[PDB]
Amino acid sequence: QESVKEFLAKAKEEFLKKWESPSQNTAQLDHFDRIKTLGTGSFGRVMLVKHKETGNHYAMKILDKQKVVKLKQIEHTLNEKRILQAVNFPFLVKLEFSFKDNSNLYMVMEYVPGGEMFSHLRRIGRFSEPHARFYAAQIVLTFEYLHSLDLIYRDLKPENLLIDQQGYIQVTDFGFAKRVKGRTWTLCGTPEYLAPEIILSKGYNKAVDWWALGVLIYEMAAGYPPFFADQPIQIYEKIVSGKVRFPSHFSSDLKDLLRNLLQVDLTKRFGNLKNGVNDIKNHKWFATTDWIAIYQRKVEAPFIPKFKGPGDTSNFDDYEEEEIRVSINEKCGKEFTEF
Ligand SMILES: Oc1ccc2[nH]ccc2c1
Repeated sequence: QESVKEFLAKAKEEFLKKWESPSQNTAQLDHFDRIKTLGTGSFGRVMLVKHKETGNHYAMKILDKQKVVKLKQIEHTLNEKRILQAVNFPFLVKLEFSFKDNSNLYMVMEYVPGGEMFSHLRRIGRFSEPHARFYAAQIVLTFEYLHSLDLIYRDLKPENLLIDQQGYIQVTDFGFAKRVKGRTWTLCGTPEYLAPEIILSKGYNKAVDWWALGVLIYEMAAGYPPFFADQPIQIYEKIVSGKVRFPSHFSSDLKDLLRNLLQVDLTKRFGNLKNGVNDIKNHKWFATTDWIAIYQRKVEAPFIPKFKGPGDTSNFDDYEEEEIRVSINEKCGKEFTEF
């Protein structure tokens, strides 16, 4: 489909130019006011900030260099920033600035006030198939884009999908994203979403993203993921088993697509066959999807999140507000030279 071919060729050209000459050091911390903590983790946080001169709001991801090193995430954090500064797609959150200081790494991203898909899904219970399909189509196109650039995303889950002011998806958190020719081996992701070949410590490829899409679509339409249990090891046993149970309310088309995405044999899994993404795009479950209209954001969304303005934090939850401390001495300078 020459139109798609030429689109992806241009996309790769533009990505490669930025990939080979990454931007660095494009703002500093005291250009911003701190507003609110939007999320936390073992080695970083995300803050709502306001730029003091323009008044624009942003989501600032702050990574503690010493904790990144301790938790063996050095290459991953370098991956995240190098990839984010080089990509450009309607459903990827934009990196606006990055910089580092003696203690931390900073990625300043567009602020998406609608919150995580996770919150909306848990609030409503489950999405109707048209609603799930609207979001799934955006992920399909996003993975078509990323995979053409030799990128694997490796962290698809509802918490990483923000809903924007038009009700479209913005993918965030490229902490496990990686440029991979051939195979890669790192154990990473979230247990419920891991493909069998990750669990079994194999060399794996982009097929793991298509498996995760199967998990996401199931969870969106059912309200719960297909492989669920108290301990990860019990989850992993279900994932590798080759068995999935579908709610009776699922359409036959949905069940058929999901059996082909949740295919334990990665050599038979949709997205990893000779026809690539088109086995998914042409599946009957997507028969009502106008792929170009989705890309162009011309489809009316299933819902618009409720929020009062670009500074509204109501769709995110409350965390202890901790200091952003910057040591008087540089930490881990060598490890993060390229950031
Ligand atoms: O706009 C954004 C971007 C990344 C994020 N991570 C957590 C909240 C959040 C908001």
